[PDB]
Amino acid sequence: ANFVIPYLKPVADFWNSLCIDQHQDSLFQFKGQTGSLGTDWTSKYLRSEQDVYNHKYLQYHKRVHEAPELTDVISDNVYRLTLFAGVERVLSVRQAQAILKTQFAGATENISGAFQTVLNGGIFRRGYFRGALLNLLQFCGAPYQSLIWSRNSGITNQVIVSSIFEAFFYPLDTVKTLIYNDVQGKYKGAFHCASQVVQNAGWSRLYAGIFQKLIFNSALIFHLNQVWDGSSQQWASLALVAAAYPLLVLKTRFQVAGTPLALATSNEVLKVNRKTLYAGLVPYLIFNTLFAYEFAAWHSSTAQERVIGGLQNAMKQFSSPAAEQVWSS
Amino acid sequence: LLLYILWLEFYQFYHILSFYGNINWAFDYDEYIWTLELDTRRTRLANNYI
Amino acid sequence: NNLRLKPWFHWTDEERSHAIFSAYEKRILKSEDLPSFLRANRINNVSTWVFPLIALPLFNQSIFKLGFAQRILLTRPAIEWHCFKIATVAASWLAWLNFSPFYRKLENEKEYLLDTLESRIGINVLDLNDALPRWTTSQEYNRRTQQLYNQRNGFFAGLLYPQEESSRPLVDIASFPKNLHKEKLTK
Amino acid sequence: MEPFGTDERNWTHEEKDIITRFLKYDKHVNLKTAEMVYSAEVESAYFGKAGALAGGVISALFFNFPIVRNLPIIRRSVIGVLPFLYCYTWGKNTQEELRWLKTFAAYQRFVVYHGQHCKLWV
Amino acid sequence: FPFLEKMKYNQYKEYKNDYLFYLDFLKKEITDDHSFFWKARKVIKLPQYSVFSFVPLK
Amino acid sequence: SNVTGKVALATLGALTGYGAFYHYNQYLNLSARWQQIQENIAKDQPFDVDGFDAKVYPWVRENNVNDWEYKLVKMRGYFKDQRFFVRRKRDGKEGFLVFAPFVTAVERVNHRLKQKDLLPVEYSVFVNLGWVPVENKKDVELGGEVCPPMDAPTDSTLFVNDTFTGFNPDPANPEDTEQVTLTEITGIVRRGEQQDILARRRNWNKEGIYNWVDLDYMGKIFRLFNLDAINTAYIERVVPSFEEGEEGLYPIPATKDTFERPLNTPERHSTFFNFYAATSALSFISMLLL
Amino acid sequence: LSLINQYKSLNLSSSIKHNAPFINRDLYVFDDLFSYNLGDITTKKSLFND
Ligand SMILES: CCCCCCCCCCCCCCCCCC(=O)OC[C@H](COP(=O)([O-])OCC(O)COP(=O)([O-])OC[C@@H](COC(=O)CCCCCCCCCCCCCCCCC)OC(=O)CCCCCCCCCCCCCCCCC)OC(=O)CCCCCCCCCCCCCCCCC
Ligand SMILES: CCCCCCCCCCCCCCCCCC(=O)OC[C@H](COP(=O)([O-])OCC(O)COP(=O)([O-])OC[C@@H](COC(=O)CCCCCCCCCCCCCCCCC)OC(=O)CCCCCCCCCCCCCCCCC)OC(=O)CCCCCCCCCCCCCCCCC
Ligand SMILES: CCCCCCCCCCCCCCCCCC(=O)OC[C@H](COP(=O)([O-])OCC(O)COP(=O)([O-])OC[C@@H](COC(=O)CCCCCCCCCCCCCCCCC)OC(=O)CCCCCCCCCCCCCCCCC)OC(=O)CCCCCCCCCCCCCCCCC
Ligand SMILES: CCCCCCCCCCCCCCCCCC(=O)OC[C@H](COP(=O)([O-])OCC[N+](C)(C)C)OC(=O)CCCCCCCCCCCCCCCCC
Repeated sequence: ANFVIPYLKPVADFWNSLCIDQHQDSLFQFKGQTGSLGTDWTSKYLRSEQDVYNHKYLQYHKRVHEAPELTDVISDNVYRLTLFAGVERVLSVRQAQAILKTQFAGATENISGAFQTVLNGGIFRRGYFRGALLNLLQFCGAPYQSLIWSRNSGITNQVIVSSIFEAFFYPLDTVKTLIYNDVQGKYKGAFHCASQVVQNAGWSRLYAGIFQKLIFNSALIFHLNQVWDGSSQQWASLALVAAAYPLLVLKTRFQVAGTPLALATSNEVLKVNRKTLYAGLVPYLIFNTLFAYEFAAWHSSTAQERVIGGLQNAMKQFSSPAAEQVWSS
Repeated sequence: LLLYILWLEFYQFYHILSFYGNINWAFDYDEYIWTLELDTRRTRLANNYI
Repeated sequence: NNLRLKPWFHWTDEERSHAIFSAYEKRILKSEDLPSFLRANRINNVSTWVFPLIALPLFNQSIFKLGFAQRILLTRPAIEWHCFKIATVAASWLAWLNFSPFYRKLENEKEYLLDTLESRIGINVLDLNDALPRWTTSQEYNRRTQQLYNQRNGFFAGLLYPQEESSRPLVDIASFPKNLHKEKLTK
Repeated sequence: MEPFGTDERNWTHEEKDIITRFLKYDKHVNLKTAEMVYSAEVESAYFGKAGALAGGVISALFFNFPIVRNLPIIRRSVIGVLPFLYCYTWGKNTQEELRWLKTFAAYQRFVVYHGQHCKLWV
Repeated sequence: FPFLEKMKYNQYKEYKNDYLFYLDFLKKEITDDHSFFWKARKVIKLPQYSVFSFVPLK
Repeated sequence: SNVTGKVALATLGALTGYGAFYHYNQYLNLSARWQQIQENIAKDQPFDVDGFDAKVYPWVRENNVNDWEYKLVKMRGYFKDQRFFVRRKRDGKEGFLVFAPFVTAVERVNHRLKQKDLLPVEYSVFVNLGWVPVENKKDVELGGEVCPPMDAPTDSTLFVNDTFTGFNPDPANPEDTEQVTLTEITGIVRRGEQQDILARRRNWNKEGIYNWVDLDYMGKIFRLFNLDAINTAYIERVVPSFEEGEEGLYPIPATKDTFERPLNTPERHSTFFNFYAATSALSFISMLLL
Repeated sequence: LSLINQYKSLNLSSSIKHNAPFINRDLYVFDDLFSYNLGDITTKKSLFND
């Protein structure tokens, strides 16, 4: 009670908060009435049962009609950045595996080989979560700034803003790719890697594949808008982004080339076997379809209408199935 | 297996012994409040014997 | 009122310090009454931790040069001489802990604070006492009071720590609903 | 107020949903029955997420367990995620069981209250 | 029995867990807080004193 | 480590420059919005919230708090005894903003009037009564007279329960349960705030310490039925400049030229932009020198 | 959530005027259509039908 419960209480409270409705618990905490009917326990549960969907709708509205919040965006994309942050590294390694040395280090040239190469270093900074902080910073930056500066904008304006911000923040992406593909731990950190790159090659080395990255980003933004809208052409957009994927793989190869971490240089990257230009296509598509970006700020009118209609349909379940049709209300 | 059967038997025994404590929420409208009330149980004697 | 028994006449030092800390954290006692008590507590701690250092040289100069001390040193092993020195130093240190003027001053300051609390909240000062956890001493309670004072008077009094001023809603207890019922359990 | 016997059809998910909604929002039900249903829902909602969280933690540990870690990703992922599936299904099953048992008790109370059982009377 | 009685201090139990209105509660009027009063068990007619003590001698 | 230092300095300078640009744009936009709001307030064209609106405020109805913010609204109703204090500084002086419930509508849902006196359903909104100094917080009286009751209507046919609000403006209603006193207020609808650790806006509910207005928590603690409408927005009462000390009336109602200002301000954004610009310029100068 | 596009009509008077089966009330004839011997009306008075 003096040495265990004080330290164990926070853990149990956090578990209960995760596993229980905070709003409902807060409503039930306050007991009594001040002079208005409807403050009893029975009414509060009835109110909370609808307040669930009401709060969902209010949060969605805030993400649309109010300035985007970094905490809200991170909460929306928690899975893609918190628990499955090593899939980004594994996909990058698979894309760059054509001109890497991993195939000679007990790894096959497939998604399983990329996973094994990533996991050989463990789960921490040298393993699965390597580059997780860099990915989180890049997401809290370029996508977040793009949302801030293109909230409630058309597809063209959103693509332009995202392209500009990606061009501005491109060096961070290159450093993150290098850290992902550094299997032997040559670089001790992002700053060390950037310093080595600048010292050896010119500052232009950090801007390799910028145009293909921007084109692939535009295609991905179009696909995201289509899937948010829910139109049947989302599959055609998925095929389009699949066709544009070689742009992404070329970008990764250019970023990873011209360094001891790769067997090929910038000139040789272009003349690589064309049969490996779709390395990691299916993994990338599956990962992006399962954990797509939930940018409610860029949702168009059709997406907002779809979400509101779904919430209203869910809300329509709070009536008695056997209600009698009465002549007088 | 003995531990599993022991847990099942204990759970059933706890349910049976808790039966006799009749606890129910009563809603007083004057204060608009739910309060716990404890009362005895009336049941056929066969259930008590078993 | 010499013949009047104060409500806390039976309280120990730990209980009195805990009551002072509880009052300060509940904001019954303002920060303007602490500094004298804090200074007295710090002086008492310094004196308690420094007494043996000043005492041992004095014992070496005067007590250990006495006839019986010289007899013990010369006629008995160095181990027994060291044991005698340690025992006498410990006895003197315990006597100081029992009858330090600084300890008396700290107790007097605590008594003044308790009198102020009694004047402010009537007989309800007894409600500020609880079953203190074992091994939590008066020094620990004084340290906690000092820490709370520093937190409230620091730069993070509204950013990382709660502000001293109270913003409790203004309601009427005789009519405002209560969280607990006298006999039954509410939902 | 429904068919009984082995040959009869067990309660369907749609039937259970309709019955619980009726007990919650119908005017012919009594306050005690409605409170029973509400208490069932509130006190059962916890397990659905508790089981999922426990399964997530156990699967995270099992993914790094001594043999799972060294096993290849093809079977390592399945072996590490099996505990999560087991815990999630356990949580959902216990939540549904508690909720449905209390809802069926409420349904029995309503049936006795309105005298809709052919062999129940005072 | 009055010493054994616990409902006398029941009003403090709520504020032992909810400090929000503890100051407002302390600002009330002290009538029988931490005190015992025994009603006159014998008839006394002394205009000099307006109240008489009937506390147990022990 | 010259290359590492140069790279770090360049990254810091770039980030600082982008932050300065963002803060400058935000400052310009906020200044324009504040000027427009000041012009709108000076126009002095308030909207009267009465009838069905009193029960369902238009901003709550249409979820248009963004459009309705900083608009003069005239309301009628009766306050509640409870008061809420939120720490805040006005004119560089420490104090507490005072909020009170204001019942804008009442509904009666009891048909057994002669058997039970069931309590009604009160739809209310929080209204900021003004600002008081910290040392004078105790001077605030529970259920104080905020504004004198509005004069009774001249029309005799208006002495009935309104179909929407349900209020009866009769000074002496023959039915005691139907008796109610109404007062008229004019204020500005304001958006509810949010937690902000950086801005020193942290609330400790258990300890009764509040630095930002939490409409949801206030509604929960005061046990108000219209929780969603309360959380939607709150009104800030505005009174014409009295130009007097008004000794005793410590809670000073807000004025059109002294109403509470939002957390995001042009001055704050300009300060942030200046700091970022100075840091970026210093980094660029250091890079050039190196 | 349930208030989304639920109250599309607010001025009940306009609908009543537009749809009720009664002669237009905007006619200026009613000002002096008839003549009556009434006076001392120092306060507003309303006419109740039937
Ligand atoms: C529950 C089931 C699903 C589980 C998913 C996993 C979940 C895991 C947990 C989540 C977290 C982890 C995330 C995933 C991690 C990675 C997992 C993994 O290992 O998987 C990879 C794994 C492969 O890894 P690998 O071993 O490295 O691959 C072998 C080689 O290394 C390959 O080397 P390569 O990459 O170099 O390959 C070269 C490339 C060759 O390059 C090409 O692409 C060739 C292109 C030729 C030219 C074509 C264009 C011609 C010109 C254009 C003409 C038309 C337009 C004209 C325009 C004119 C005007 C301009 O090959 C291909 O493109 C074909 C590859 C095989 C395709 C298999 C598709 C399976 C379909 C499944 C059934 C249907 C869908 C059902 C969905 C719903 C299920 C309920 O994938 C599989 O084998 C199957 C995985 C499961 C399939 C799921 C289906 C997709 C679901 C999501 C997307 C939505 C549906 C899309 C289809 C329907 C659209 C309508
Ligand atoms: C939760 C409550 C609070 C929430 C707050 C909101 C959350 C979001 C906040 C985001 C913002 C935070 C504030 C900013 C921080 C900035 C820090 C910083 O300085 O880092 C920078 C970073 C630091 O470098 P470094 O430290 O030397 O090396 C980085 C390491 O590799 C490290 O990277 P790594 O990926 O290798 O790391 C491996 C990873 C392995 O471990 C993991 O990944 C485990 C976590 C997995 C995900 C979460 C799972 C669930 C939760 C588990 C929690 C476990 C405990 C975590 C404890 C963390 C520490 C307290 O973690 C580690 O092992 C860390 C190693 C420890 C030393 C370094 C990190 C220090 C601590 C930072 C903690 C920040 C945490 C924030 C998020 C927290 C979320 C809970 O440097 C760069 O990124 C340099 C980029 C240079 C690019 C090239 C530039 C060239 C010039 C171009 C200029 C631009 C263009 C110019 C104009 C041109 C013309 C247009
Ligand atoms: C409510 C919370 C409650 C928490 C309770 C915590 C209780 C701790 C008890 C510690 C004392 C008992 C430990 C017994 C271990 C087993 C003894 C044995 O027979 O093994 C012999 C074994 C050698 O076996 P052998 O057959 O002679 O030779 C095998 C060969 O060498 C070849 O090797 P191998 O391939 O056979 O390797 C076998 C290895 C393979 O198995 C594994 O890979 C183990 C996977 C499960 C790990 C479970 C971790 C503990 C549970 C979770 C803790 C809370 C996490 C919360 C996260 C929140 C995120 C938001 O399995 C083990 O031996 C088991 C332990 C291995 C540990 C590996 C390194 C773990 C790093 C991550 C944790 C520490 C990070 C510190 C970061 C810096 C400070 C902040 O040697 C060991 O590995 C013994 C290690 C003993 C020291 C362990 C220290 C752990 C400290 C944990 C502190 C609490 C967490 C703090 C987190 C702070 C950040 C959030
Ligand atoms: C995660 C993958 C790794 C492999 C895991 C393999 C299983 C590990 C099991 C560890 C031992 C568990 C012993 C539990 C004893 C106490 C049970 C109890 O009291 O019940 C509480 C709880 C049940 O609580 P309950 O009250 O909800 O019970 C529900 C009761 N019924 C089902 C009737 C509705 O136990 C369980 O959840 C399940 C217990 C099953 C016990 C089975 C024992 C006999 C079979 C032994 C099989 C041996 C397999 C060997 C390995 C094979 C590997 C391929």
